[PDB]
Amino acid sequence: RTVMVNLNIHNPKRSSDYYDRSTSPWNLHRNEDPERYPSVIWEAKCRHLGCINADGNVDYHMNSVPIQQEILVLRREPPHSPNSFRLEKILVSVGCTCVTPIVHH
Amino acid sequence: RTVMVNLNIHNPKRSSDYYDRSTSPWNLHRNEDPERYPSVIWEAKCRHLGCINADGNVDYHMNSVPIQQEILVLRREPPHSPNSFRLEKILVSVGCTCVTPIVHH
Amino acid sequence: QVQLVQSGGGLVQAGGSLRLSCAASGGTFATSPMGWLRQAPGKGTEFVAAISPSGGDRIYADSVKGRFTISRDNAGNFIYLQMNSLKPEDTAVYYCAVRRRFDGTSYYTGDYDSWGQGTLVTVSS
Amino acid sequence: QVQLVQSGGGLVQAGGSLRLSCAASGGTFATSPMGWLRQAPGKGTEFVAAISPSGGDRIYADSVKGRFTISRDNAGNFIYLQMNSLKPEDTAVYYCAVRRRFDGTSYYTGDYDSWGQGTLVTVSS
Ligand SMILES: [Cl-]
Ligand SMILES: [Cl-]
Repeated sequence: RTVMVNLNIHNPKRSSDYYDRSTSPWNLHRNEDPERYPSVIWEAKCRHLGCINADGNVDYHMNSVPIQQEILVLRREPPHSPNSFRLEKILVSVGCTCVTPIVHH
Repeated sequence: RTVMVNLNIHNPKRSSDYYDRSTSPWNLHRNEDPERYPSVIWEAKCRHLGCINADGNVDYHMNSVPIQQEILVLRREPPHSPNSFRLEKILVSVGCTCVTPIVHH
Repeated sequence: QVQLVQSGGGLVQAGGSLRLSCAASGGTFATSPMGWLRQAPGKGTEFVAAISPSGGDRIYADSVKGRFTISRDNAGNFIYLQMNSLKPEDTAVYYCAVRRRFDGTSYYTGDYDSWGQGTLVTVSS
Repeated sequence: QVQLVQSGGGLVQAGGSLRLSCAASGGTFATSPMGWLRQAPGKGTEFVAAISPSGGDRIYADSVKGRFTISRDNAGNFIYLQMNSLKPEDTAVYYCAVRRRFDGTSYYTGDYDSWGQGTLVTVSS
């Protein structure tokens, strides 16, 4: 059953500095879709294929893995109607962690 | 201005295995609130204060940092009304990455 | 984001035990690294113990190692510090803190934010 | 999640260059590690190159190192492979693949999923 929602949505600068110092750091991707509220979502492109060991060099005996978690968003449906909507759940990389491979040939 | 939403929301087992092999792994916290759609959100408690170097031991010269990203959720408001709602944006740890400290006394 | 309430503590003769408790009022700190600091007047702020978000990993200062233990619930509503075999070295105002920053090792007090007034623990010669 | 369309390639005499292209139809792969594999018939599936989600980190097989380059857009809609100074060793069916798993190093073909039929690149003696 449909229902009402009031669209009135209800220090950041420091977390990027910690994430930039990660050993499996990432950049941002502008995942934008207009028939979608929120209009713009920023996701994580991992910056390396490996992780960054003590030298400051990439270590390909490890993996940067992007962390994917589903989140809630709205799609205008009928695909053109600015009124009617649906709650949708979509998958978005939210950052990267470093994982050890299992296989070593 | 308020609007309508149809609440019809629109391999997982393998990503946990990669995350369990992270060097800054995490557990799940049942962040539940009934006057909140979604009812239950699972967040990341980092499993260590350091990261897990080659031995399989914790390395306290590093930090497990939980990655925090805001997500969209609904709050029943008036706080009891099952009809009226608001779109809210809340902060939730979505996983952990390993970061190098800056200070070394 | 949350307010930090502390209970337990007082005056004790050496060799004894206190057990300090710290609670999350107005919010939880389930996913936050937690710790304990201590400060006696005039002196700087010492590290005491820090505890994993999951509660599974715990570190201790080299002065309390083997006497003190840190633990926590899973609700994100409590952390505890247990202080055994107390020495007058141990006399200080204790603070539970949240780890808000990550500019150092887990041991580095400057990464932790105390909220309130402390907890006085006096240990007698 | 997406379909992988490939263009470029054909028949070339040694020392020459092809430039293969691969596109995301029905979805993007912006945040996905990408790569290229190759297989000549009867033989197993070789690694060729892999490229960072951001496009900033690139690895190459020890057979193509210094001849081949991998690159990509930022839209998540294209990855490219440029093959210079071609040798008949290089004769194979080429596949752009997405890195779907993480069971090995970035170099380990078994972590990449090709979608379609390949791209034939024949290099003449
Ligand atoms: Cl101990
Ligand atoms: Cl090269």
